[PDB]
Amino acid sequence: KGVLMYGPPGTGKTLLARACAAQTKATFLKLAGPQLVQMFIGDGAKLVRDAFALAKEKAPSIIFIDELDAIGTKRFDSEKAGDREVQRTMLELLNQLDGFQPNTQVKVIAATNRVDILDPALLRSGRLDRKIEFPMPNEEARARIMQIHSRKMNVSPDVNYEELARCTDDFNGAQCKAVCVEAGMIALRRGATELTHEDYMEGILEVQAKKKANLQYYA
Amino acid sequence: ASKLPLVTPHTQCRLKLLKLERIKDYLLMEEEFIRNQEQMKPLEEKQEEERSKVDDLRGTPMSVGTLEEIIDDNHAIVSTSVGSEHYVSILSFVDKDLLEPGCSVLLNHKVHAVIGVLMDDTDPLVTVMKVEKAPQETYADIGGLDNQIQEIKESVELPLTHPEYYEEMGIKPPKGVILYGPPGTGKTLLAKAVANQTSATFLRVVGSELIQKYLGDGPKLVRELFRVAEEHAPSIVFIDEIDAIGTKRYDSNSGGEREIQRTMLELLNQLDGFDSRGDVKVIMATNRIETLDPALIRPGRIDRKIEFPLPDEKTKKRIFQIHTSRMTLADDVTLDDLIMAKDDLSGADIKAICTEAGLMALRERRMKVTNEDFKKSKENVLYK
Amino acid sequence: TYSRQIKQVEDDIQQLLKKINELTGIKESDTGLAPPALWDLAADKQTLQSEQPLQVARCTKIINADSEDPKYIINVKQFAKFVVDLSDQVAPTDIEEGMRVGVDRNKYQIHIPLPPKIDPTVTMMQVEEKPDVTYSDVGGCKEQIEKLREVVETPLLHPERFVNLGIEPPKGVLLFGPPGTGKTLCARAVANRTDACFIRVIGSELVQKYVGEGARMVRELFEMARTKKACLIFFDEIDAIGGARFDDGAGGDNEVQRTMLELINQLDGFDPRGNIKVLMATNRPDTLDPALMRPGRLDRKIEFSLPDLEGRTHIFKIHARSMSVERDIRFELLARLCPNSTGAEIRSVCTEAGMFAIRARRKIATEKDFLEAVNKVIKSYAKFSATPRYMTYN
Ligand SMILES: Nc1ncnc2c1ncn2[C@@H]1O[C@H](COP(=O)(O)OP(=O)(O)OP(=O)(O)O)[C@@H](O)[C@H]1O
Ligand SMILES: Nc1ncnc2c1ncn2[C@@H]1O[C@H](COP(=O)(O)OP(=O)(O)OP(=O)(O)O)[C@@H](O)[C@H]1O
Ligand SMILES: Nc1ncnc2c1ncn2[C@@H]1O[C@H](COP(=O)(O)OP(=O)(O)O)[C@@H](O)[C@H]1O
Ligand SMILES: [Mg+2]
Ligand SMILES: [Mg+2]
Ligand SMILES: [Mg+2]
Repeated sequence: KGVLMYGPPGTGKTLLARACAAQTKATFLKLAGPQLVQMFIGDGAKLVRDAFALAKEKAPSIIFIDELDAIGTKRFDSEKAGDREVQRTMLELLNQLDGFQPNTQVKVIAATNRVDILDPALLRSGRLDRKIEFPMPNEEARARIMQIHSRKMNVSPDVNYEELARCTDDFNGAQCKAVCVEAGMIALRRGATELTHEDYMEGILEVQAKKKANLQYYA
Repeated sequence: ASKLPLVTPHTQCRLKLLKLERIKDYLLMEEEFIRNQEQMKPLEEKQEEERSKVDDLRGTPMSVGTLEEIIDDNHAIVSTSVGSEHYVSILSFVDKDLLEPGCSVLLNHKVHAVIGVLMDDTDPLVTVMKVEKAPQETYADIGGLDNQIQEIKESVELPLTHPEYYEEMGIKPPKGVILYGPPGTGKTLLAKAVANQTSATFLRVVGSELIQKYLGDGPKLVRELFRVAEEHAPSIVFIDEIDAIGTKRYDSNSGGEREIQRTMLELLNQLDGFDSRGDVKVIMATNRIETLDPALIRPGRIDRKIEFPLPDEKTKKRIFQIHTSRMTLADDVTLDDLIMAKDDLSGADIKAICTEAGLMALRERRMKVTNEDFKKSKENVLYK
Repeated sequence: TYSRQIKQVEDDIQQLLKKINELTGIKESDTGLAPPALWDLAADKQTLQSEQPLQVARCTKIINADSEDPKYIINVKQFAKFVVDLSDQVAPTDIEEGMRVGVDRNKYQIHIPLPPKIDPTVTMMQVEEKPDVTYSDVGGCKEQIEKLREVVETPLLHPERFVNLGIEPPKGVLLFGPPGTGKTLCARAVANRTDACFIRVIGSELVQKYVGEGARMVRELFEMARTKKACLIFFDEIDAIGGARFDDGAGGDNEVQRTMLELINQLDGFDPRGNIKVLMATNRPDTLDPALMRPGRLDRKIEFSLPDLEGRTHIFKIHARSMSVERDIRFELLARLCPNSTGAEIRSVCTEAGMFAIRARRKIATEKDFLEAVNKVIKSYAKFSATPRYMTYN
């Protein structure tokens, strides 16, 4: 009961949620991070118990949370100042999630990128069970992502995805997605229809976004 | 009422004769097209009858409502004073225009239909931040500087009074004016003579009173401030002591320096926004010119940078002559001994010594001020 | 000869203007009335026709319907909640749930649906109006104009070159450099050229007093943005709306970060903005959060540096074309004297250099007047200069 995904924010975290949302034929229910943040008091908390009442009603149903750190900030003892109202809704998220009167009808899918902000009370063992990270692609998945996003484009067979994924290190699925669209734009700049190797190679330099400053005086 | 803007001529010209006799054509011909109305169909008076027909449409319980939207086919959603809004219709004596979202209107008592609009009693803040009258004397009160007076007249007064010199040049005036130096050097005192000189609407704000206690009320006060500055006409906005937003921290502000920062972002917008700015000149003054953000001091946001040095001794004697003009000066005194008393005395020091010396004369009920009044006056003012 | 005779024939007919315009009726300076000739539509017919048959039809908000029956659940501003019904004039199709409807005061039944709330502070930041800045006025950064303009308007003005090739164009771009470099002025050419909704946003306008108040303004922003076909959303000074998350010990600067995360969620994931293009412009990019800096939100990454020599000379030709000059001056000598200078500084050199001609008694400035501008603007204001801790963006 309760899975958590965390890692760099470009490794693909919304993508699995929209994947399984297409897979299972259940009552999919999504949430925004600061959606449980209200001006008046108690409204976000009632918004928690109403949503989990509805997911209680739909017995096949799973709940998603995107960007939990908007509400899941670790508490702090402070006089003279300090918010409390977010920690109200966070505490009913704790108790209403797990504790008094539990159930096994819903499954929780939580998505964040940063962990150290989080209150460990939701990080206990049973509120959020399976904490998985999404690392950066090694080389082969970098070839695979651009192979996926290179589908609907006119690709001449001058490509070498193993060469491309090796000359492109330190990228994610978003940047490897961006190489495909910028390489797809350079060919329209030169009026070409198919895609060649140098369109990708020039797309690399735009995705990397280097500062141009007059350097040919090496070597 | 805006009948004919041709008021050029300025002598005994026949054009003036024939044009005023052709206004006599539109008025004699058509005063004979004013006679016939109540002669043919009286049927009412139309001066009050149709007017009291409107006034018998609209009831005496005129509820005051508030606009929030407009649908063009004379019905809209208007706000009640309670908060429970309606979907009433709009009349034909409502002159469909002075209607903006947020405007105070006049509704029916029965069906709450949009009867009339209401003139707005504005807000007191405009009268608070708006200088009404001329403060004091002219630039001849200042004395000794004589260089940057041409600079402030250059950037402010001359664009206003002579809109020919920039057009024969094909050029626009510089935008921002900043004033900096030691304290008490007459930085505000120059703006006094500017507020004497100009005919434009003048606003003045201290840089200390920008800061607030609530969140965003600072930048909101900036936005409505430049709103008030633009919504008049040619205007001059003066900012005094803008280092104080960055120097002193107060515990009334809930946000820390990263709320002051965001206020500086909003003001940094309001100097050089992409919007059409208008005829709003900006004059600023401080003494800690080195502390604040150089992003606000760049050309484009502030164009003219004006330093005020300390007064040299030959200008000092002029300032003594200024502040000792209308007083009964006994011949006991020598002002040259009073010049080198402090090596870096400000212009405020001179006036303080003069006024306190007059206080020493009024302790002894005399009419003239003697030398020992100055001798113990510099001890009282300077040395403590 | 007819000295008084032209004056009194002037004044009696200018007065007789008033002596009959008071007999017309424009007078009785009101408290919010129409001119008395303007209103005569509602004179006899609509006085008893737009008032006496006409209702009030107080508007409400629908909670939900139910199956098999109309049996609607209504909601109002403060009062209670009713089970209500349609009229015969409308179908039950567009009486969908969560919708404002006009409702009579006695039977309490639905007449006509209403458009939703826009929260008119979000309405005011639609530009409604265009500036006059031409791309010719942004000379010196032509390749940045091209690399921006290929993203901003080319799918909007031509949605066939990208679709028929089979690519989806990027939607996001940030513009960044030193101040005074032509970023805001560069966006003014975009608001000049384009045609769709240009909704401007300055990052210091979303700082609110309550908790989570600004994040709902992001929501209403993108809700009215998704109603339109295509839209361009402008972002200015986004360091105010977020640098990063750094919270340690006591919670400081939390409130802005929730609005920033809301802006992230409204940008990517879960059936995205579709045809909504965004355009940021900041001063220092190093403060910015990497999840905001992820492509798919901020694809194009345009730097605005200083011109090398020739862009500067072109800027001299921009700001110096419309001023009375000596003919045989050269601008390249002036550009050799400004190694590191922005276009606003060049404009200040020009606008001061004309003031030198206004100093004594000259209608057209000279080359030595320009030299009097260079040492004052460049080398005498050189204490401030505003640039060097912004070249490193710190
Ligand atoms: N050059 C001067 N000649 C005559 N009087 C002066 C001069 N400079 C200052 N004074 C007098 O001293 C007083 C204070 O001057 P002013 O308010 O301009 O100082 P300031 O530099 O503006 O201080 P701050 O800007 O820190 O408030 C004025 O009332 C003015 O009469
Ligand atoms: N390349 C250029 N050519 C001509 N004028 C320029 C150029 N770059 C900047 N300017 C001048 O700079 C002024 C302001 O530019 P802008 O407001 O875009 O600065 P910015 O780069 O947005 O920095 P900031 O965000 O601090 O304003 C304009 O009035 C314009 O005349
Ligand atoms: N197999 C993949 N690996 C990595 N990235 C991918 C993959 N497939 C698609 N992507 C891209 O990465 C993004 C995944 O979103 P995600 O990283 O969850 O956003 P964030 O975590 O910043 O909210 C998508 O926008 C998509 O374009
Ligand atoms: Mg996500
Ligand atoms: Mg002063
Ligand atoms: Mg700018």
